[PDB]
Amino acid sequence: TNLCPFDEVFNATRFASVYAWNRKRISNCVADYSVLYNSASFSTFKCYGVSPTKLNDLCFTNVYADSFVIRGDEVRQIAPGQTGNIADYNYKLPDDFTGCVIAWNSNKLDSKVSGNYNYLYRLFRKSNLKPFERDISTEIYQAGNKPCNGVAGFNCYFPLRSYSFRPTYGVGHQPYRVVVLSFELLHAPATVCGP
Amino acid sequence: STIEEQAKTFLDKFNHEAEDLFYQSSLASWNYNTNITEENVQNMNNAGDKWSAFLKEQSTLAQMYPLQEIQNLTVKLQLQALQQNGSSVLSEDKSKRLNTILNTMSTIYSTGKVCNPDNPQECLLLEPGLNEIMANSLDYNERLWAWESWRSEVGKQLRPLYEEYVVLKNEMARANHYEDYGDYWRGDYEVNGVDGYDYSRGQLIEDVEHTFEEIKPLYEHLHAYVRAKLMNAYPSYISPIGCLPAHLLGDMWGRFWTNLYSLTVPFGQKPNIDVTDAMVDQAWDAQRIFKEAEKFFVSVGLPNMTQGFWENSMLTDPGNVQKAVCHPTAWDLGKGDFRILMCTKVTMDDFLTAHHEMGHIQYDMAYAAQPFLLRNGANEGFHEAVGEIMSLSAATPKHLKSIGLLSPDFQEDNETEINFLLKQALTIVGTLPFTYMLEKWRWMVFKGEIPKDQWMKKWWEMKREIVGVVEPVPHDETYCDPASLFHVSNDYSFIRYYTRTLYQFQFQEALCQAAKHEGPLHKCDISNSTEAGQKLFNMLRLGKSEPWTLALENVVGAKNMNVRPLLNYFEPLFTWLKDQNKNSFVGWSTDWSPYA
Ligand SMILES: *[C@@H]1O[C@H](CO)[C@@H](O[C@@H]2O[C@H](CO)[C@@H](O)[C@H](O)[C@H]2NC(C)=O)[C@H](O)[C@H]1NC(C)=O
Ligand SMILES: *[C@@H]1O[C@H](CO)[C@@H](O)[C@H](O)[C@H]1NC(C)=O
Ligand SMILES: *[C@@H]1O[C@H](CO)[C@@H](O)[C@H](O)[C@H]1NC(C)=O
Ligand SMILES: *[C@@H]1O[C@H](CO)[C@@H](O)[C@H](O)[C@H]1NC(C)=O
Ligand SMILES: *[C@@H]1O[C@H](CO)[C@@H](O)[C@H](O)[C@H]1NC(C)=O
Ligand SMILES: *[C@@H]1O[C@H](CO)[C@@H](O)[C@H](O)[C@H]1NC(C)=O
Repeated sequence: TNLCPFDEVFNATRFASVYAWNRKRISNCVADYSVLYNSASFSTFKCYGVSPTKLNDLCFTNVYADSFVIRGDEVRQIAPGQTGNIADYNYKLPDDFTGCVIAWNSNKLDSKVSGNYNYLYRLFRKSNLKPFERDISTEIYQAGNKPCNGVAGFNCYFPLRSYSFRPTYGVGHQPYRVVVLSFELLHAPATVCGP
Repeated sequence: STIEEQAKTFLDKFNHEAEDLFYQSSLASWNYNTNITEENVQNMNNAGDKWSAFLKEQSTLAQMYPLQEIQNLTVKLQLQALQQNGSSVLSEDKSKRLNTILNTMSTIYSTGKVCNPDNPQECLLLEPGLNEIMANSLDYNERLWAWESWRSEVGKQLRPLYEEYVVLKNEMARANHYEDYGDYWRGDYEVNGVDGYDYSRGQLIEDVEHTFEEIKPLYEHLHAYVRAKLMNAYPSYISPIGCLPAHLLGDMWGRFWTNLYSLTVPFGQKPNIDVTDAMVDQAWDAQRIFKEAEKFFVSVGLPNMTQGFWENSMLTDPGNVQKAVCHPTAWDLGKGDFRILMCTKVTMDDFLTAHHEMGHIQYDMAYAAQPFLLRNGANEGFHEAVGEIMSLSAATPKHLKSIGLLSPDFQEDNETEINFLLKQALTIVGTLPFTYMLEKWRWMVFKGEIPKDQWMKKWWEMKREIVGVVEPVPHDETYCDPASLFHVSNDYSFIRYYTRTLYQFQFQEALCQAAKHEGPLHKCDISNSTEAGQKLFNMLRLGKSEPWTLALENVVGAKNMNVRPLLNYFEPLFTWLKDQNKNSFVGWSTDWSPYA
C-alpha cells in the first residue's frame, strides 16, 4: 500500500512560473481520491471526460501533475478550446483532454506589500504553442523589420513580464495556484488503479 | 508586418507597464490624504515623478506611428490621447514663464488679506471670513465692503499677470493647430470618423446658444420673484424694472442663489422634510448609511460592493491625533481596488452624498474591462451626471417611507412641493446664465474679439443683458473681476457644469419611462426596476470606447443635448410663478444703476 506523493504536489512550499510549469510523474502507487473530493477548500475542481466520484476506481498506466501559479481571471483559460495569453503562449491543452483541473487561492503566501516579482509569464511569441509544450527561451521578440541583436529597443521587446502581486488587489488580480492532473491509458499493465 | 499591428503590439506593452506605476501613485496619494505626516509627502512626490517621467517617455516614443496608415477606430482613439504633446512644444524659455505665472496666481489667490479701512487690526480673508459674511447678513454697507475689498486687491494684482497668461496659452494651442486656447478646450466634444455621429468643435457653441433661448422665460420669472422679495429685506435700493446688485445674491460672485431661501419662502409655517431626528433617535451609525446605499443599486440592477471596499476604505473620521483631509471622494486605484474617503456624520446631507459617491464607484466598475487609456466617462459631463441622478431618487418622500425614516402616516400637501422646487431651482436654474456668460467671455477673450482695454467693460455689459446683475460701484480698466473666481485664476474649464445639468434630466426621464412611473417627474423613484438598471448599465459599461453621441442615444434615444426634460421637471413651479406675477414686470431694463 504505497501512497502516491500528493502531499509533495498540493503542499509544496514554492511553486513555479507559468512559462516554466512543473511536471511530476505519478506511477506505481496507491492513489487516494478522498482528500480531494471531500476537501471543500478548493475554488475550482473540474474534470473532463471522467466523473469525479464512482470513476475513482479505474486503472491507468501513468499519471501527470502539472503545477503553476496564475491570476484569478486567467483560471478560466485552463480548459480545452480556449484562447488568450496563457492558453496560446504559456500552457495549452488538447481538444480531447481527459483529466482534472484544480485551482485554489494563495493570497496569504504569494503576495507581498512591496510586490512579488518572482512570478513571470510570456507576453510575446511568434506562434502559438502545441499541446503540452514548454518554451523557456529568452530571445528578443522582433516585431519590426530591423534586427534586435538581443537588445531591447524600438520594436524590440523582452518576452517575459512579471505579475507583481500585492495584498490589496482585487479577487481577479490575486494569485491562484493551479494543478492539472492527466491520466494515461496505454497498452500497459496500468499499475495505478487506486481503491 | 504593417504599422497597425505594430501599434497593437506597442499598446500591449504600454498597457501592461502603465497599470503598475498608476497603483503606486494612487496609493501614495491615499496614504497622504488619510494620514498627513511629513514623511508621507516624499513617497507621493516620488510616485508622481515616476509616473510623469514614464508618461512623457512613452508619449515621445509613440509619435513614430502615423495615424493616416491606421483604419481601426479603437487603436486610433488610444493613440490620439497618448500622442498629444501638450505644453512641451513651447521653448524652454517660454516654459519657465507659464508655470511660474500659474503658481504665482494660485499662491496670490490662496493668500488673501481683506482689512477694513482705517483699522489695520482685524482682517478676515476668504475662508471662513468673507464667505461667512456673505452668507448670512442683511446690511447693505457690510455686504458692500467685502465685494469691493476682494476686487480691489486681488483683481489689481491679477490683471498684469493674466494678460501674459492669455498670450502664451494661445500660442501653445497655435502650435498644436487648434486656432487658439478656447478651441483646445472645445476639442473635448469632438467626434470624427463615425457616420451619423460626428461632432465638430464649433458646433458646441451653436448648440449652447439655442438651448439658452428656451430657458429665458423661467429664469425671468424666477429673477422677478426674487427681485420682488428682495425689496422688503432691503426696504429700498432695488428698482422694480432693474438689475439686481451684485452684492445681494448669496455668495460673493453670485454663482449660486441658494442662500436666498430664508428670504424667499413660497409657503412659510410649513417646514420641509428632514429625517436627521429620526436617524439620531433610533441608533443610526455610520455604516447603515452605506449598507442601505448598497441595497439601492442591488435592488435596481447592479452588482454589490467588493470585500476590499469594506475593509480598506475610510468611512468614518479617525479622530485622535491622526489627521485626515475630509473631502468626499471616490478612488479607483486599479487592480480591482475601489475605496471611498469621506468622514460622515448622522444627517441627511451625508445620506444623500453617500449615494453620489457610491454611484461614482459603480460607474468605475463597469469599464474596468476596457484598455487603460479608454477608462473614463464619454465626455467631461457624463461622470457627474450619473452619480447625481442617484441622489434625485434617494430623497423623494416615497423612498424614505420605504426604508423607515419618514412617518408612515405622512401626507403630501401641494403647498410643500413648491417649497422643495424653489430650493432646487435656486441652485440649478439660477446658475446656468452665470456659467454661459463666463465661458462666453473667456471664448471671446481667447478668440480676439475683445481688445485688451475693453475687458472690464464687456464683463459688466454681459452681466446686464444675460444674467441681470448690475455694478454696485463702477469699475475701470484696472481690475480683473473674473480672476476673482477659483476656476479663472487656476486654469480650469467651466462648460462642464452646463452640459451636465442638461444631461441629468435627460437620463432620469428615460429611466423613469422604463419604470412605468405615473405622475410628476420630480416624484419619480427608480427602485425595484430591472428595466432602467440594464439601460443605464448599457451606457456605463462602454467608457470611452464609443462616441458620446452613441452612448447618449443608447439611453435617451437622441443624438444631441436637449433642454425639454429640464423644463418638464420645473413645470408646476412655472405655473405658480406665472400666476403670482400678475402685478410686476418680467424682465430688466439695462439702464438703471445704483450709483447713477
Ligand atoms: C496539506 O497539508 C495539510 C496539513 O498537513 C493536510 O491536512 C489537511 O489540511 C486541511 C487544511 O489545510 C484540513 O482541512 C484537513 O482536515 C487536513 N487533513 C488531515 C488528514 O489532516 C492536507 O491533507 C495536505 N494536502 C493534501 C492534498 O494531502
Ligand atoms: C500614520 O503615519 C505615521 C507615520 O509617522 C505612522 O506612524 C502611523 O502608524 C500612521 N497611522 C495610521 C492609522 O496609518
Ligand atoms: C480594433 O482592435 C480591437 C483590439 O484588437 C479589436 O477587438 C477590434 O475588432 C478592432 N476593430 C475591428 C473593426 O476589427
Ligand atoms: C455580493 O453578492 C454575492 C452573490 O451575488 C455574494 O456571494 C457576496 O458575498 C456579496 N458581497 C457582499 C459584500 O455581501
Ligand atoms: C422596493 O421593494 C422593497 C422590498 O421590501 C420595498 O420595501 C420598497 O417599497 C419598494 N420600492 C417602491 C418604490 O415601492
Ligand atoms: C393646492 O391644491 C388645492 C386644491 O386643488 C388648490 O386650491 C391650491 O391652489 C393648490 N396650491 C397651489 C399653490 O397651487
